[PDB]
Amino acid sequence: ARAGKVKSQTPKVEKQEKPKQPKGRAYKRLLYTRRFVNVTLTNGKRKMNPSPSSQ
Amino acid sequence: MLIPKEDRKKIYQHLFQEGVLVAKKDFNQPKHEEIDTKNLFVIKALQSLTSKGFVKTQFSWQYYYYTLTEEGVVYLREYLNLPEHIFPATYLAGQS
Amino acid sequence: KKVYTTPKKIRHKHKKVKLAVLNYYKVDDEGKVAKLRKECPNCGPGIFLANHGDRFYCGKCHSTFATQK
Amino acid sequence: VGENGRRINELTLLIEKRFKYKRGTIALYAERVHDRGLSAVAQAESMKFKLLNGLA
RNA sequence: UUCAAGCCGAUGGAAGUUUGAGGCAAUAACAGGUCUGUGAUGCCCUUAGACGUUCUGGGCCGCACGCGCGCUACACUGACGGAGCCAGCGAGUACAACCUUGGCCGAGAGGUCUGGGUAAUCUUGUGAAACUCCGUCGUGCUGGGGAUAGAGCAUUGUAAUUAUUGCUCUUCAACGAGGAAUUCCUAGUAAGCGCAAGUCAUCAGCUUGCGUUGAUUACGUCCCUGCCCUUUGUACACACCGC
RNA sequence: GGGCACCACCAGGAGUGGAGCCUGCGGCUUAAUUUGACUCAACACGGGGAAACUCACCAGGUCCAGACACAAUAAGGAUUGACAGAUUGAGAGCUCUUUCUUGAUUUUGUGGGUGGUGGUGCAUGGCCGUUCUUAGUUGGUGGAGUGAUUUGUCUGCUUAAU
RNA sequence: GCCCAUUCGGGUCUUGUAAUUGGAAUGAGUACAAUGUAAAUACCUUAACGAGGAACAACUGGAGGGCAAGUCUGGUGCCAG
Ligand SMILES: [Mg+2]
Ligand SMILES: [Mg+2]
Ligand SMILES: [Mg+2]
Ligand SMILES: [Mg+2]
Ligand SMILES: [Mg+2]
Ligand SMILES: [Mg+2]
Ligand SMILES: [Mg+2]
Ligand SMILES: [Mg+2]
Ligand SMILES: [Mg+2]
Ligand SMILES: [Mg+2]
Ligand SMILES: [Mg+2]
Ligand SMILES: [Mg+2]
Ligand SMILES: [Mg+2]
Ligand SMILES: [Mg+2]
Ligand SMILES: [Mg+2]
Ligand SMILES: [Mg+2]
Ligand SMILES: [Mg+2]
Ligand SMILES: [Mg+2]
Ligand SMILES: [Mg+2]
Ligand SMILES: [Zn+2]
Repeated sequence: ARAGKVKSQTPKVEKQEKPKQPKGRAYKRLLYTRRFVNVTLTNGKRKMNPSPSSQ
Repeated sequence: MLIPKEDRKKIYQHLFQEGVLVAKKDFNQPKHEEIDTKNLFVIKALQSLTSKGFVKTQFSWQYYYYTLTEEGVVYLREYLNLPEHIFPATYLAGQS
Repeated sequence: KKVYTTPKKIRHKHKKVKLAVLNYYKVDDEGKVAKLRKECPNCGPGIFLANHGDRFYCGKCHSTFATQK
Repeated sequence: VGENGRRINELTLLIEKRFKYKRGTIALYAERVHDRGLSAVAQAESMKFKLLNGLA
C-alpha cells in the first residue's frame, strides 16, 4: 500500500505469559544484585545487556 | 535411482568388504572398476546413503571418496544379514 | 535473454495402462492347468508370448520373435 | 590416528583405491609439527576455524 | 671533480653498459578485468516440455563499408635454376597409437612394408632457412608479384560444400616504395632469415622460445609526449568527468 | 622552476599508415551470425588457429542427473522395459498403432535440494593488469607547531635508483 | 568460603533459583461499632472478612550516537515509517 503498508504486513506475535517483574523496591533490589553484588563476567570489559556470543 | 536391485546389493556388499569406496565423477562410464555395475548407479547409491546419514562424501579432483559411520555400518549389516565380528576397515584383519 | 518460442503440443510419458490377474491362462477341471497362447522357446517356461496378427514377441528378451504360433 | 589404526587406515585404503596400489605398499604415519607457530598453513587453518566459530 | 660521491680516457683482462639478460619486486590504491579457469562464491533469477543436460543441423567464418595487430610484394642488394651447404631451443608412444629414420611404389602430396626410440643413445649433425658459387631474364605491371579463379590427385576425421590442410596443372588482379599521421628501436641489439614447441584428430600468416645473418645513428636534451617532484594559487575532497 | 624516459624527442635505422591477403574489432546482415573487454592499461586478447565436440546462440528434438521429508495409488501392479512397420530429420519406442514385459527401484503430491559458459566484477574471494619497475614508502626517538601535521624524507653535485 | 585439595566428597558454614510448600502479618478493599460533624462524608480507632500468580495484576517512554541500555530474531526493502 501507499498509506501504512508496513503495519498491516507484519505477523502479530503474541505477548508470552511470563512472570511479573516485581514493582517498587523489589525491582531496585534486583538491579542492585545484577550490578554490584553478583558481578558479571568480563574478558576485558563490563557490559549491561550482553549478546549471545556470535558475529 | 532406477536400479536393478541385484546391482545395488552387490555394490553394498563391495562397500562392506572395503570399509570405504572411491568413485569417479564420470557419468556415461559403462562399468566401474572392481564392481560389475555402472559407476553412475554407484554414485547415486552413495548419494542416497549420504542423504540418510551413514556415508561421508568428498568430491575432490573428479574422485568421490566414501567412508561409513557406525550407524551406516549397522545399516549395511542389516541390509546384508551378517551379524557381528565382520570385515570393514574399522579394525585390522590380523597384523598389517 | 531471448524469449521462449511456444508452439504448444506437449508429450508426456505414458502411464502404461497397468493390468493384473490378466485373462491369459485357464483351468477347466481343477487339478490340472490349461495354458493359453504359449511360453517362450528361447527362455524357460513362465514367460508368455505376445499375440498379434501374425506377429509375436516377448519382454524378457526385450522383443525377439518372428515365427507364428 | 583415530583409536589405534582407524581413520588413517581408511585414508590409506582410499589412496590405494585411487592409485591402483596394494595393501602393504602404502604406509601412512601421523606426526606432530615441530613448533606450530612457525608453520603458516596451520596458522591459516586455525584462523579459518576461529572465523567459523564466530570470534572478533 | 669541495682532489668527495662519482664520472671520462688508456692498459691489462674471457668479461669494464648495474658485465649482458631476466626472476622476484614496497606503501597506498583503481568501483580496471575476471562470478565464460575454477565443487572460489554472496544474493537474485531460473529450476523437470528447464536458463540443467543431452542429441542433430547450422552459426560464430555472412558483407555497401571503418579502424587494430599481422603476412606477402612492389624485384636487378633481384628472380629463377642448379650446385655449395652450416644452427640452437626443444619435443616425442604400451594401453596405446607419439616422433618416426632405413627400404620399395608415387612428378607430387602421400603411401606402404620394416625398424630405433619411454630417449646426450633413435627421430637428429632435426645437414632450418636467409646465405655462398656458376649459369638463365635483363630495368616491360616483365621470367617482379602472387591474388582471385576452374579442375583433379592426396590426407585428417563419423562428417571437409560455407576450397580444413597438402600437392598437380591452369588464371594471371591489385601494387613502380604509399598522403595526413604514427609505432619500435641504442649491440650480437635493430632488421632480415628460418626453426621450435604451445594449441593440435586435421589446419600457422598467431605465440612463447631458439639460434643464423647482422648494420645505420646517439651515447645528448628537456622542444614535443608522458611521468615525477618543488614552490606557488584553489570556493575542488565522489578531488576538473570537480565545483 | 628542477628532474627523468627511444612505452619522450633529437641523430639515424626498420617501419606501419597505401597495395593484395590473412586475421581481430566495429557497423550492417542474419532464425543465430554466443559472449567478455574499448586511451595508454580493448582491438593474433580470453592461451579464442570455432568444421561437430568445444558452446554459452538459433531451429528443432531427447534426458532427469526432481537429493531428501511427508501422503495418493501400494501387486485386483508403483512404475521399468518393449522387436514389427506407419511413426520418426532418424534401426530417438520421441510417440499416437500395439499387447507383451518390469517387479515397490520407483511414483503422485507436499517440505526440501540440486544444476545453470543465467545475471550482477558497482555484492565478494583468488589471480591478474595498472599507477610502476617508476623511485617511491615508513616508523622510533628529538625538535617546530594548541592542532591537523611537519621535520627526518634536503640547497647543491652525483646515480639506473630517496 | 573451604577441615583436607592419595580422584572423589561430606557441604560441617554462607548465598541465589523452583507453578515447590509451610507457617507469621498486611491494608488497598469491605464492614458492626465508636470517633468526627451543624448534620453528614472522609480521616484517625476498631470487630468480622478479606493473597499466592488466574492475582487484592504499574504505567510511560526508550533500547546506533548525543545519552542509560540489544551488532537479538522476523516482517519491510527509499517503502512505511
Ligand atoms: Mg530453447
Ligand atoms: Mg642484472
Ligand atoms: Mg642427439
Ligand atoms: Mg606475369
Ligand atoms: Mg594462433
Ligand atoms: Mg604504460
Ligand atoms: Mg576468429
Ligand atoms: Mg601480438
Ligand atoms: Mg578449424
Ligand atoms: Mg558451470
Ligand atoms: Mg554459476
Ligand atoms: Mg572490479
Ligand atoms: Mg567495472
Ligand atoms: Mg614526533
Ligand atoms: Mg615528509
Ligand atoms: Mg514498554
Ligand atoms: Mg521506538
Ligand atoms: Mg526496537
Ligand atoms: Mg550507550
Ligand atoms: Zn523372450
